[PDB]
Amino acid sequence: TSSELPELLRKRERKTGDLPKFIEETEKKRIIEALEKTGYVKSRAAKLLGYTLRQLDYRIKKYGIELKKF
Repeated sequence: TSSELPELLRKRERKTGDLPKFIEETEKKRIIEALEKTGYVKSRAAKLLGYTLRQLDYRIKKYGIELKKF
């Protein structure tokens, strides 16, 4: 390669493409967000997000999210 340019402009980003990390990140962030906004409440966080106690709970255990509630 005789040429030695950075090719910054020639470089084409690849926005298209779905990954699991994004899902687990957007999902966990949503659950934790709703909970914190609800005051660390699964019931509220669930009804707020749009999931049932079963779904929410499954996400909390899978994402190992924390919450202050007795």
